[PDB]
Formats: sequence, C-alpha cells, structure tokens
Amino acid sequence: QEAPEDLLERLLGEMELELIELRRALAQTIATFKSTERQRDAQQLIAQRWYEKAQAALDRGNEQLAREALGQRQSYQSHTEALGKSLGEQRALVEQVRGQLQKLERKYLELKSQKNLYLARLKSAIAAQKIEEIAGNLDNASASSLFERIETK
Amino acid sequence: ERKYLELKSQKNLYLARLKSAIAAQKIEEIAGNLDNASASSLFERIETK
Amino acid sequence: AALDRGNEQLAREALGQRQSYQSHTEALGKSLGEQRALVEQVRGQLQKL
Amino acid sequence: AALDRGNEQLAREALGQRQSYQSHTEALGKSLGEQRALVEQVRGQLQKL
Amino acid sequence: ILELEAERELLNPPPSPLDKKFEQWEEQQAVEATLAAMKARRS
Repeated sequence: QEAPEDLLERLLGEMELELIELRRALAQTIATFKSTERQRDAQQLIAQRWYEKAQAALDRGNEQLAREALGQRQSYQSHTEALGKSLGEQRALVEQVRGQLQKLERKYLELKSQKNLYLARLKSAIAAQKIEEIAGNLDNASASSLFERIETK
Repeated sequence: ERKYLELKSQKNLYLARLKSAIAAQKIEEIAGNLDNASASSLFERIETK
Repeated sequence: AALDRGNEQLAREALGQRQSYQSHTEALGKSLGEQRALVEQVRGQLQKL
Repeated sequence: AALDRGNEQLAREALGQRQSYQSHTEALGKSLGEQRALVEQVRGQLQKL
Repeated sequence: ILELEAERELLNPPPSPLDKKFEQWEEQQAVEATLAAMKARRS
C-alpha cells in the first residue's frame, strides 16, 4: 500500500478543495436570499402606490374608485405575505450553515498543526534506528560483523 | 407564467443546499479517517509504527 | 471598562465572549507544556549520540 | 477655538473628526515601539558577529 | 453583481454589532470624555 504518511498532503490537499467549493456554494445561497428581499420590496411598493392611489381614491367621496384599487392592492399582499414568511425561513438555514463552516474551519487548521509534528517525530524515529542498527554492527561483541572479525584477522 | 418563475426560484436553493450537503459528508468522512481512535486509518497506525 | 458606570450588561456579553478564547487558550497552554519534554528528550538523544 | 463664544456645536464635530487620526495615531505609536527592540536586537547580532 | 458582492463579504467577515455598539458607545464615551476635559479645562 502507498505510504499513508505521504497521503497526508494529498488527503489534506484533497480536503482544501472542498472548503472553497463550499465557500462558493454558500455565497450562491446568500445571493438568492438578497434577490428575494428586493423582489418583495418592489411588490409592497406597487401595493404602496396602489395604497397611495387608493389613498387619494376615496377622497371627494368617490369610494367606488378606492374600492377597486384596494381589492386590486391585496392581490400583491397575498403574494407579499407568502414571500415574507419564506425569507424569514431561509435566514436560519443560512445562519445554521455558516456556523457549520465556521466550526469546520477551526477544526481543519487546528487539525493541520499536528500533521508535521508526527512527521517530525516520525523522521526522528526513522533515523533513530537507522543510526543504531549500524551501531550493533560495530558493538564489538561478535554481534558486530567486522570488529571481532578484524580482531580475529 | 407566475407559476413557472415562482417555481424556478426554489430550483437553485435545493441545488445550493445540495452542494452544501454533498461536501458536508465528503469533508467529514476523511475526518473519521483521522479521528485518532483506530477508527482512523493512519494516526494510530503512525502511533504504532 | 464595560461594567463601569453601572452598565454591566455590556460587560456581561464581553466576558462571555472572552472565555471563548480562554477555552482555546487553556487547550494550547497544556499542549505546549507537553511538547517541551519531548523536544527536551530528543535533544539528549542526539547529544548522547 | 471652536467651543469659544459658547459655540460647542462646531467643536463637537472637530473633536469627533480629530480622533479619527488618533485611532490611527495609537496604532502607529505601538507599532514603532515594537520595531525598536528588533532593530536593537539585530544590531547586537552583527556587532557580536 | 449580487453573486460577487456577497462572496466578498464572506471573505471579509463584518464585525458583530457588539463591537459596533462598543465602538459606537466608546466613541460616545470618547467624544464626551474627550470633550469632558475640554468643557472643564477650557471653561
């Protein structure tokens, strides 16, 4: 099997790619959220204008004109309320996901610290025996391969 | 006409949430590969080595 | 300075905010103390070698 | 001179305007004090060398 | 534009209103406290 120690960089290199991918994905979420906010604002405005047209409509005792406008006006209000509830809903989810990433972001960086540390200790240990294995080859008790051989020679 | 445009709004939203979720596990599956309880595949292996 | 003037409400939030790093602080402080012996230990390993 | 003649309104704006640089001022003053030790530190590095 | 604008905000986490309040209130303390000396010293 491939040296898993090498995979750490590939695995974390593989890890990093998704964060930005999530990062772009999350932003896409917010852009939609704002778009809806604007869209509602326009609808209430035309209702507000209809409210203003209806506002002046009943003046002079001409309620018949006002009657039609307000009935016309609510047509958007029904739409208005539907959106207003929807936008309030989405806020928690976008709020919820942000903490998801924010919590994750700390974890990745926090995790990444230990990586080199074991690698450092790994490099310490790998040579720790490489240095000493030859030492036993010259421990001078015939456990070595040359010293006593040299002595006997 | 209203229905189609109104319908179309939710399309990306689930797609957005979909992209949120798909990586949500991709990020974490590797986390369990390094959860450091031998449920990971390397950390304890490194420790044992 | 938050609780000065008898405005403890502002101080309340800050200190609750403050410990957020303290929890992080203590975790690191213990970790750094741990590493010292190992780096100390290995140095004698080489020095003796 | 702004608040003289009992015209504090003019003084109000200026001082609020003034601190805008003070915030900048304090940031730099701390920074410059920091750099002094390092330049001081390195000089002995060369001088000893 | 909305797509791009929000993305930049993500990479530039806006500060919480608490610091806004603290900074704002501290400015209120600063402006008045700094002015407090003025109205007293230059009385």
